Amino acid sequence: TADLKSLAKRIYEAYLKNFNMNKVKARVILSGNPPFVIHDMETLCMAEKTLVAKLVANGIQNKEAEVRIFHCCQCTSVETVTELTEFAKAIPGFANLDLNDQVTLLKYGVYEAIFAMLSSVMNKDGMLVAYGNGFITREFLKSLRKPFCDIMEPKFDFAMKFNALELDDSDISLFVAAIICCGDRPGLLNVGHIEKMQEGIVHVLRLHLQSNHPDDIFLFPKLLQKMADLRQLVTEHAQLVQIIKKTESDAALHPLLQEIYRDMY
Amino acid sequence: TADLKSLAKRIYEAYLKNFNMNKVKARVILSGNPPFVIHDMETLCMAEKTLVAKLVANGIQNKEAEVRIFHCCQCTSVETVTELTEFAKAIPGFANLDLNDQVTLLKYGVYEAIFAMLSSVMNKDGMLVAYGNGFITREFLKSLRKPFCDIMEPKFDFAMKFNALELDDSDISLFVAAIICCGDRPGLLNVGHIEKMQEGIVHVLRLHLQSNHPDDIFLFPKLLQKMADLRQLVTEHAQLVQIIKKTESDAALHPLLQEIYRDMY
Ligand SMILES: CC[C@@H](Cc1ccc(OC)c(C(=O)NCc2ccc(Oc3ccc(F)cc3)c(F)c2)c1)C(=O)O
Ligand SMILES: CC[C@@H](Cc1ccc(OC)c(C(=O)NCc2ccc(Oc3ccc(F)cc3)c(F)c2)c1)C(=O)O
Repeated sequence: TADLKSLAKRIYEAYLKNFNMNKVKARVILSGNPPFVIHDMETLCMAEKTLVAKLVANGIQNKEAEVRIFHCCQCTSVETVTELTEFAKAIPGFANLDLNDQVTLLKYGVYEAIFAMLSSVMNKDGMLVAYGNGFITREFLKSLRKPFCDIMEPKFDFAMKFNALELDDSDISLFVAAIICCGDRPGLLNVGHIEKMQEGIVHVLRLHLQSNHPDDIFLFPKLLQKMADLRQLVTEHAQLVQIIKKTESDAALHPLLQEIYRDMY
Repeated sequence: TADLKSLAKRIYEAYLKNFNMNKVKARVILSGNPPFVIHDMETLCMAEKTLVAKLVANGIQNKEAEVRIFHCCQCTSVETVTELTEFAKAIPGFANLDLNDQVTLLKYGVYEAIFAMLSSVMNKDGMLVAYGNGFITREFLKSLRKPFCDIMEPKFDFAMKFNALELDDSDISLFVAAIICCGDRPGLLNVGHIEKMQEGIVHVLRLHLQSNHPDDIFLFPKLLQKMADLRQLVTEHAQLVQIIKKTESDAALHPLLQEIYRDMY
């Protein structure tokens, strides 16, 4: 249908406009300001001086390397939450929802969306960082002392299977919209209206996948399962973040992320 | 032993990573995107339009319902063969085997592994389908016209007895590894090395069952018998598939499955 084809394009266009990184751009960079490779402590410190020089300009008062990385990961998340919040406006009916419901949907959806979209900048060897200007290796992230190493690898595990689906940005934009419009989030005021909004996006996603991936007759239920997988990934992530908060006094939580996690799971 | 305890954990972790469905996840779903129930032709057609819409988008050129189900079963098998192939890498010595021997082990092992793992998504009333998003009833599958109904019920019969053993994913991962590392498959090049690889996994499986199931002193020989039962189940399955291929011109065999069955039994 023309209105459904146009809805899929409106959401794709809103995705290309609001996210600084997309999968086409990421794949160009990942093929080879070429990305500076962070693969050990020496190169982490070099990258810091060029790409986040403010963070390491304190001398002996700088934080432990694992804590600096954790801070930079949170800063990345904060930026993606801002992009996700503006993206959400192109989802039909989202801006027509109660202001409090918009908050609840974004609260439970953003980290599912973050980990889905992280896959676009990940390969089996590492991931893009710092607006495409660095590449940090998966082995280096695994090498961080506990518990900071444990933040990283489950996200690569998710991403490698997600990337094997060979989605493109036109698919992922609709998937991220579908994540944001979940009617079963806790605390929603107008569940009925959200379910109808969800049904419309999921309807467009199913038709789009049929059209864009005729080779994979199971792709739509595969992506439904990935949404469930992402919910569990986020629950587990929040638990690990809580461990870091209680046992690592130097790893301050950004206040915006603090409020996202507050009363989440 | 720490190296044997770690081997059992390495195989369990490889199982949790490589299979989209596991028994914990399946049991959560089976307790009640909740699964759409396929219990008759009306609901089969509804599920098709939502979960495999490409297959029924041909109008009067669609296949008979039994043939569409057969195709969707083959597609499920093809996906599980892919997961099984990547799982096999965590079995110690498997990646060190001759490339041709890896092929032979997977050739004779995958359907034994498929039917063992199908049990995790089966109960006495039906089974999960389509990445956890559908539940098709055992009575509906029995209702299919011959010979397609005869594909289904022997697998439920096997599964109900297998499930009564109350294995968990830590057991099943080792059992599936033991299935893949059978040294008596036809055509093997380095039988001696495979037998030693088998002995190591079977050794770990025996110790694991002692530790995880202290209430069942016969559990290890019970599972040895289930491996033999699965071999016979596969021989019988291949015979029925051959009948369908010869007598049902609309039931095309997927080429990957065609090669698995080629010169099997
Ligand atoms: C705190 C956890 C998050 C969720 C989370 C979980 C996993 C992740 O990746 C697997 C990521 C993430 O953003 N990875 C990209 C990234 C990696 C390292 C970085 O560190 C540097 C440091 C110096 C440099 F010069 C360049 C990069 C960085 F800045 C971004 C985020 C949250 O709870 O919000
Ligand atoms: C061809 C035989 C196989 C071996 C075999 C034998 C027995 C089985 O189950 C007892 C299964 C199997 O996979 N059962 C799950 C399943 C069931 C129905 C499905 O049909 C639909 C249709 C429409 C839907 F919307 C959802 C599901 C489906 F997709 C998957 C497989 C092969 O020789 O490879």
